[PDB]
Amino acid sequence: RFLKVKNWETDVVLTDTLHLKSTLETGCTEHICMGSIMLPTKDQLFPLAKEFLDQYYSSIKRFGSKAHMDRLEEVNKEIESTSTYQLKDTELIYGAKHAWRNASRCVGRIQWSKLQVFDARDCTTAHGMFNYICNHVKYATNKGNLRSAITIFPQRTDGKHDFRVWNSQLIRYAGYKQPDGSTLGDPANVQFTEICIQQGWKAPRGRFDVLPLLLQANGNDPELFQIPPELVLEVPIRHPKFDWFKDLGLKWYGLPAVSNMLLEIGGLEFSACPFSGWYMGTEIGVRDYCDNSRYNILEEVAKKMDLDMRKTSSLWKDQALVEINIAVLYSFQSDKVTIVDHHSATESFIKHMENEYRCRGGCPADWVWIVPPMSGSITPVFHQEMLNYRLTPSFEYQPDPWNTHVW
Amino acid sequence: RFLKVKNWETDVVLTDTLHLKSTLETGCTEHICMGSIMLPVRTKDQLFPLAKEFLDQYYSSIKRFGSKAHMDRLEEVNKEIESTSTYQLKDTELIYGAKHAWRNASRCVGRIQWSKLQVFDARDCTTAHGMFNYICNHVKYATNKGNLRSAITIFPQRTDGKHDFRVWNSQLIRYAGYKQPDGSTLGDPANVQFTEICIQQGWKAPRGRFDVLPLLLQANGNDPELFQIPPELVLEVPIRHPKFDWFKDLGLKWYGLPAVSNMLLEIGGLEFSACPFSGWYMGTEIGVRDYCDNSRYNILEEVAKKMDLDMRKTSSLWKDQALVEINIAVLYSFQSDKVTIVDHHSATESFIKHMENEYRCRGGCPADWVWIVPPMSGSITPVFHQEMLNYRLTPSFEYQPDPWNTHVWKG
Ligand code: HEM
Ligand code: HEM
Ligand SMILES: N#Cc1cccc(CNCCc2ccnc(-n3ccnc3)n2)c1
Ligand SMILES: N#Cc1cccc(CNCCc2ccnc(-n3ccnc3)n2)c1
Ligand SMILES: C[C@H](O)[C@H](O)[C@H]1CNc2nc(N)[nH]c(=O)c2N1
Ligand SMILES: C[C@H](O)[C@H](O)[C@H]1CNc2nc(N)[nH]c(=O)c2N1
Ligand SMILES: [Zn+2]
Repeated sequence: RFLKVKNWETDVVLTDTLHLKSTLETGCTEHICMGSIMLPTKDQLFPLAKEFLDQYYSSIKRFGSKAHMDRLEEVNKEIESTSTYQLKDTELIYGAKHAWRNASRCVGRIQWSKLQVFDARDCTTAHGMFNYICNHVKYATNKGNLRSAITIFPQRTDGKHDFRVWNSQLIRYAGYKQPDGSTLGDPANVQFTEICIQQGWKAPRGRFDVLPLLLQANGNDPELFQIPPELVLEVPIRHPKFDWFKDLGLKWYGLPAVSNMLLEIGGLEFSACPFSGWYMGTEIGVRDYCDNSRYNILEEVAKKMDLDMRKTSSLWKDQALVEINIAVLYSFQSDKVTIVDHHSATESFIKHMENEYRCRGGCPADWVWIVPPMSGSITPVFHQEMLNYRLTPSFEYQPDPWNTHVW
Repeated sequence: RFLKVKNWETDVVLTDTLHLKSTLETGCTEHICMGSIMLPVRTKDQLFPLAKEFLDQYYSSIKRFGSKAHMDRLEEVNKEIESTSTYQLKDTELIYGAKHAWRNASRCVGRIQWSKLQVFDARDCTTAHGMFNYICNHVKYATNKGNLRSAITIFPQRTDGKHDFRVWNSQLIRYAGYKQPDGSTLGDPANVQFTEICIQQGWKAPRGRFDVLPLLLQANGNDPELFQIPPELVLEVPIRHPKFDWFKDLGLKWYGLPAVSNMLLEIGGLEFSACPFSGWYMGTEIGVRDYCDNSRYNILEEVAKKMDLDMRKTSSLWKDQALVEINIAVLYSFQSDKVTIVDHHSATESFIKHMENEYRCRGGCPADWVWIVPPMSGSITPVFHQEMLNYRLTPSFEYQPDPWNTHVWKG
């Protein structure tokens, strides 16, 4: 039960002890591996709080202290009285940093302890939510010198007064269904772009329209707000070699900000906790641009490159894929917006694994998600065995609000 | 139980009932997934139910379940087991077994071809010389002057684990690797240890960059013997690029026949420790892994230089750019010489169809996403977007230890 992980390129072996702490289930069994599957009371609450405070207090070298036992009693009483409890600012920050640290699908976790935590638990309205988000966006963007941040809205109570950001990311481009069956803009957001328009939103109906924010506070109906454009940093995409690339008329946004996840800390649930870091190049160039159910531009680019598209054997797609990804990197770098290529990021994740195994006894990791969607085996993470397991505090998926909301 | 898998690019949802027939363990638990872990003398006590399970399958496949022929066969096997401690498969059962082991091989993307497998029965073999002969015939038949045919040669099964037949080579055809005293490496670094063994065993090495290794062959538990495959039986392809003329001057070539020879084949509880099989290459096996892995020939540098790429920063994606051209050259060279090969787009696409068909006809298709997804351009192949369930069915191909670590030397 003391598992080893091997890097097959370096023969480096690491021993994993951290997994023994894990409590939540993987979805796997002894008979079947589900590693490639995308989606996996008062009496419940106190042991959860206890486990968290124990590790919090251990992390600061006061395990078993008076202050430890005291915080424990104090929280125990508040749960017994209120049926919930409130985190101290220090515990909140710790919890958030550790949810990131525990995110087995995030390749950028080497940065985990440098997170800026915005406490938004005093928020009561969607306008208030918008204000906190504009502040997050402006701060995180930092004129292109990106800084990791999370903003944390009030925790769930009854489940009918949830704070929710309806957007999947704070900044995304619209998707419109044409009359000729086609799709203009981002196909992933066709449904959300629909709801925004359903709720008002004058759609410019372009290829790249910044979606409006759709914010839900205390379980009320959601409200539309438009992010000040001067806060949405965007990058025109050109190639350092192909002058015609400019004329594809592509661009992307600089701030990658996940807004639809649920943050769990010491048994408490934060249903609205948008966070942001900075892009790995492939997220945009490989997935956003070249995924078939997304912008799917491969053909158009290969046309422009005059490649033999008559046989898959020519690897025309691969050739275009590389150039596109070159362009993305080049463009962000030229405009001074933070970005990391898949080589640097995976190399840094390897060193991070080394660090975590050394100081924590392990690092949960999802190989299926960690390995970049291009050039897999020429990145070191490919040759790195990884153990996947769920530690708390965590970021979890949660249902889309429009399927759930008592509208 | 019933399990659903979803393709996130097509929304196609498939239902798996087949995983219920799985008996062997995966390595995972409710609390840990070991899906990325590379690697995660039998008594009459356990053997008959293993026999029966296999015989029940086989007779179901031929639509004779519960027949007198089925029942008599069970009876015959049971009697032979308790009298002799083991049993022999009929030719029909062996062929079925070998094909289904391939069919059940969750790490093989080439399984659309599973039913077209040429089975050579080498169970009458007694000596290494005999093994060489069988293996030569296999290579000649499988190669077929470039028009490759999938085949497997099956040597006698294990008895007491002291008389194992083994092919010591990891593949029937592979290049030698030589560690130089300066730390550098000549040839294929993956083969340094094995190359050293052959040399110790008496192989006179030419010490080049592409020396075809000798066969090191073990029959009946005896010490292994060296043989040289007749060079005219080894089809090789010089690698060139369709636009880049300096590419041929890299001096690269590869062999045409990919043949795994170190695995163990299990059928009805019987263990076949020598069972070399061969298909044909997916281009990335060579162009990406063989040529570009840092721990292999590792040509990215030399290629990128000759391409005059900006090699100063990784952000230029010079490595990615070179990798593509190399894989273009490998596919080009094989097609030009009419030697069977398949690109990663074509092969993954066929696998999806195979998979869909297996779910409908068989109730599932065990697959290892980690291995099925090609080592370049992953998400522009449809397998990246396919949820897959991994589980173990028998008959099966299993890993076994390297014979030099276990062999008892007669002297
Ligand atoms: C700062 C640099 C960062 C980099 C380079 C980075 C990189 C990535 C990448 C490439 C993915 C895969 C996303 C996908 O394929 O959909 C990912 C996922 C994820 N990241 Fe990060 N990230 C960063 C910051 C953060 C921060 C600040 C947090 C939280 C505080 C975070 C938490 C997560 C989580 C929970 C996932 C899984 C998302 C999902 O399952 O959909 N990351 N990250
Ligand atoms: C006909 C063309 C075939 C193609 C294109 C193909 C493709 C592949 C590829 C790309 C791999 C991954 C190898 C690696 O990355 O190390 C693989 C693995 C495997 N294949 Fe095939 N294959 C073919 C035929 C066969 C045949 C004839 C058999 C057996 C009768 C077979 C059984 C297996 C097994 C057992 C593995 C796992 C190997 C391991 O774990 O080391 N395949 N296949
Ligand atoms: N549910 C769901 C679900 C399934 C597959 C992918 C998805 C998107 N995952 C996040 C993608 C994304 C976008 C922008 N930014 C970031 N990001 C930023 C820092 N770390 C990740 N991540 C969600
Ligand atoms: N143990 C082990 C282990 C770890 C990584 C790669 C490995 C080789 N896997 C097979 C490679 C290979 C070579 C030639 N041919 C084929 N081949 C033929 C048909 N299907 C695959 N496969 C073994
Ligand atoms: C089916 C498969 O699990 C799915 O396509 C996964 C594969 N790996 C991934 N990896 C990352 N980083 N992001 C993803 O969306 C996915 N999708
Ligand atoms: C650690 C990791 O599982 C290992 O590098 C695997 C990844 N996927 C693979 N996939 C294939 N086809 N072949 C391999 O050798 C590997 N190696
Ligand atoms: Zn698993």
